[PDB]
Amino acid sequence: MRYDVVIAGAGPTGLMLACELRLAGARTLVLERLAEPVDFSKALGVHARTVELLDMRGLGEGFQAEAPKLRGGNFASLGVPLDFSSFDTRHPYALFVPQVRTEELLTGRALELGAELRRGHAVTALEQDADGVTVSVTGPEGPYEVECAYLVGCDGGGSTVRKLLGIDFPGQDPHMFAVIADARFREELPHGPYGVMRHDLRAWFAAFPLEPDVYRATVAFFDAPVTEEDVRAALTEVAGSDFGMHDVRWLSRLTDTSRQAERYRDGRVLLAGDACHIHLPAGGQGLNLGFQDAVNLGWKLGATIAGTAPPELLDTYEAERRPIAAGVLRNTRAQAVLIDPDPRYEGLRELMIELLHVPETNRYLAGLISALDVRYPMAGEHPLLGRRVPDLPLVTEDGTRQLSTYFHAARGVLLTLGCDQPLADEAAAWKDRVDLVAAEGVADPGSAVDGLTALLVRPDGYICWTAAPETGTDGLTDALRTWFGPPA
Amino acid sequence: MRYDVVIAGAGPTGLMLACELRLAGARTLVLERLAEPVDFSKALGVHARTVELLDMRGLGEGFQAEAPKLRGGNFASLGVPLDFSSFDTRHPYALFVPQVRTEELLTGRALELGAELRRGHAVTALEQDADGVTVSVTGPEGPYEVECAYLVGCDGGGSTVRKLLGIDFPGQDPHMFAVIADARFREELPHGPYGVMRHDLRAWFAAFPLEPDVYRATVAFFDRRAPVTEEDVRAALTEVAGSDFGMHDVRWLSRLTDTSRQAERYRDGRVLLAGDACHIHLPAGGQGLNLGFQDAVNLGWKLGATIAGTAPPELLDTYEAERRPIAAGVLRNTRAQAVLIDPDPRYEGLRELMIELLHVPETNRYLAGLISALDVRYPMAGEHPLLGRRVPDLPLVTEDGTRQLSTYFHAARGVLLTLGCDQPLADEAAAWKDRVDLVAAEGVADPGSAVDGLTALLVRPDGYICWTAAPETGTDGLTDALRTWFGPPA
Ligand SMILES: Cc1cc2nc3c(=O)[nH]c(=O)nc-3n(C[C@H](O)[C@H](O)[C@H](O)COP(=O)(O)OP(=O)(O)OC[C@H]3O[C@@H](n4cnc5c(N)ncnc54)[C@H](O)[C@@H]3O)c2cc1C
Ligand SMILES: Cc1cc2nc3c(=O)[nH]c(=O)nc-3n(C[C@H](O)[C@H](O)[C@H](O)COP(=O)(O)OP(=O)(O)OC[C@H]3O[C@@H](n4cnc5c(N)ncnc54)[C@H](O)[C@@H]3O)c2cc1C
Repeated sequence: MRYDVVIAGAGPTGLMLACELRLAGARTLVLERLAEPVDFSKALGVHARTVELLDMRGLGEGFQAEAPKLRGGNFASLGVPLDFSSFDTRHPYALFVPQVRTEELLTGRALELGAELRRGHAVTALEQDADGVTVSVTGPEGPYEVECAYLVGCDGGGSTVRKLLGIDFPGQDPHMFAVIADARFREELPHGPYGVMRHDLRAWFAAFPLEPDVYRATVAFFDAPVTEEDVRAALTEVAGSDFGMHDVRWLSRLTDTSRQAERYRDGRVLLAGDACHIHLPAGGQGLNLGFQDAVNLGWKLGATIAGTAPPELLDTYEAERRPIAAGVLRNTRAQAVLIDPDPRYEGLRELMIELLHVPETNRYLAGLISALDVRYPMAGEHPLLGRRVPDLPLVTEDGTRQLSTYFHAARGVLLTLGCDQPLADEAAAWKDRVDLVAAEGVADPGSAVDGLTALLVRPDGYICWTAAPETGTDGLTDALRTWFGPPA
Repeated sequence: MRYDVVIAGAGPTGLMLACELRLAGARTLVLERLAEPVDFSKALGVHARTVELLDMRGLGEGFQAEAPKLRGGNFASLGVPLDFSSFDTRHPYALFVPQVRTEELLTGRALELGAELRRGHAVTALEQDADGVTVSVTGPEGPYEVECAYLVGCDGGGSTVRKLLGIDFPGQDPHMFAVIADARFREELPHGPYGVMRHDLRAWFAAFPLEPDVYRATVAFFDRRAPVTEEDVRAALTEVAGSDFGMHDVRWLSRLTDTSRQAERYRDGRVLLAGDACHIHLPAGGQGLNLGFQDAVNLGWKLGATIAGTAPPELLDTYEAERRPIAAGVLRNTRAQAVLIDPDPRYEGLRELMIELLHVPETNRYLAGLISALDVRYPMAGEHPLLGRRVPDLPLVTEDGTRQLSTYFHAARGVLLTLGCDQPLADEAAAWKDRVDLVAAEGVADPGSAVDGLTALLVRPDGYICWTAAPETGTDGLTDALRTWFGPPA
């Protein structure tokens, strides 16, 4: 058995990667250790940038059905929300979607697209050479080996693949330990949403609702499986009461360990999601970071296997993604100190609350957390470069159409604004990789795109080239060659 | 011997207070423990707001002669300067002026103004009643007692007066212990500007040039009442860096901590506190001297008017109400810096996120306004946006050409600035002519001005605005503002 790509792990990163690779025509195999999907949710939502990418893929409507919209974001529980309304987006909020549902949506899509999913199959070894990768698998039908051009480790924080490769995972050892419980409580919870601060103990309890009458309770202590008795002991020792907790849906530990893989690639093997970055779950960023790693990698790897990509393209995945993960680790490492109730961090907490009240400071952190502000280094001076395209209302014949409906196939899009057509002929040699979207104009005059006549957008929604009337066609062919490969 | 005010301590807070009180006609006595002024400098400069206040008093030119202008400010040594150019000021910078020079300038002025300075005289006890204060003094000719209406403790962080009064000094215990030495080093200093990092030891050595070939050397240890000896600084240096680096020509030695405390109150009857006497914090961003100097400018005119018996009785109370939150803000930002300078790799994300935030213009401006004190806003029950803010040094167009607004504040009287041919304001303020000067201008020589939509402003002797009129508003509230800050009509 020979496949183009083998993916180890069917978490949200692996599943999105499988979808992206199928859009790019790669024969994909997804191997999942667990026999059945997990029954608890780690992540409780998706941020504004993930919603935009699901919209671009025509998956958005499926997630939004689970309606709850969080218009403000959390930054180290300081009481000053991260306002997402300040953004040029159709989704100025985070969506409350439990991971179990996110994974069910992505599984449906990956299967619909033709990705092969093998649940109960684990990767134990790997062998690499110039030609390909041979992966050692153990499944319910016994051990076997599968050949591929590329293997991707989407196997979580304890990633087997990362360790198999010998990739170092540098970072920081934890300074905090917490126990989590998704449970019901007979007694009434104290207000704090709920919780008890304990500066003396250097600990805190905090709870918030999941669904009516069910809470996620956390007990954090600063400087083996967790059992109900652990959570009850911890709850009693900090809040002073058991609270009559019953029917625990999930129990687990949590730490502020902060590590990133030294590299995201080692020959024909790549890492994505928790496999290349672990951090304190603060501000709800991991699933989104992993999902976005997949969207960046998927089209680049698919084009590499198709043999249409420039050889330096797959390398841009680590170059673009490492700083983004670095930024999540940086802000979470900052939050980890900020949540430590040690009175030593009071000036720091108070100065942060003040800075959070400064609009541009609030917007800078909101753009980080929501990922609406991700900027990749890109050739040129125009501000829009390396940035996402907004979901523009476009005017055409047969009415107005949203720019995101042109990205379902995960091809690049050359968006023209006006009667000028020497652009269509110059890009015709890339017609097989890029679609020309010829609009009369933008249905809204406000638009970040207004001074422009043309944009070249990558399959991930990131702009790589712009034309204004003065500029005219220059760098187009260069941008096409850089991101999509040689002409016809 | 009877004086209106007795000041304990001739540090920069005490000296500015003496100047201010003399402008307000108070017979002032300044008692200094040291026989001769100190030949070293703790502070190395003055921030933009202090320069504006020296300008208002006609002292500005004396400080600026010692030219070095620092257009950027430090924030926990993060490499991202606090840009002061973003401010509507004539001094968008900090001045490099060593404390010895600042004190020499203020002493010259206080003496010129007739304040009595007694060097080698220390306050040991105090007795207070409804009528006044009796202060116990020990000087070179022996002990004595002096009577006054008010005593002010400007006696530093270890303030004798604060302790005499029983005022609690709440705050936080140190987490950092460091030694400072202004010295010359025979050996070459390693790159840090200069210094050695020691994560294992959870300490660091740092140094920066004071003048060519002279450095301020700091050895900090994270997580010592006795005065530092030269050997102590050599030991600290040697523990961290392996060597003392040929240390000689020791100008100064000192201990330093991140102890962060503020006096529960700034007043206890007829006794007041100002400067280090009511607030200690980690010296980070160079804020203490400026905070103390600004406490003096706020207190001086209010106390002088109280002794003159022209002030409303609730005026002296506005000193603590206005100053406490300002000092609270310095302690807050310095408590934040104290963590940021701790070498534990645990604070890396925090340091890195702060550098990023410092690159956000409005975040940079918010901290720059804090540190420079250009953004100090006092609560005014009133609702116009300039209320409680400083007046910019406006170029004024008048008869006899253009004149700067700061040249009208030399006497430390209030100023009623009018911008227009409308004179129903001069008659309405005539009963306060003895406390407030009418500055009648044709307009502002600059279109930019924060004052552009206004026709009139009432400014306190400290340069803080307390009343405004726009063409629509007209005269409403002048008499109330005059009564609130200057007292009843004459
Ligand atoms: C308490 C908590 C709350 C969080 N809240 C949020 C939030 O609100 N928002 C957010 O964005 N993120 C949040 N996160 C982070 C988020 O849950 C993760 O970042 C996300 O699950 C990572 O997805 P993944 O696919 O990379 O890895 P995983 O989800 O860990 O899945 C990897 C998969 O690989 C499989 N596997 C492992 N070893 C092998 C092997 N040898 N062979 C084959 N398969 C293997 C595993 O069975 C697993 O299914 C939270 C995390 C925690 C702990
Ligand atoms: C290392 C270091 C660097 C600094 N850098 C800066 C900087 O660049 N910028 C800045 O703005 N600030 C800086 N500061 C802070 C600044 O030096 C102080 O805040 C400032 O000196 C306070 O002035 P003061 O008049 O309140 O108190 P002090 O300067 O301490 O003087 C109080 C005076 O009272 C006298 N006295 C004490 N007891 C008695 C008594 N019983 N009777 C009579 N007199 C008495 C003392 O002799 C002394 O002269 C720094 C401080 C340090 C330690």
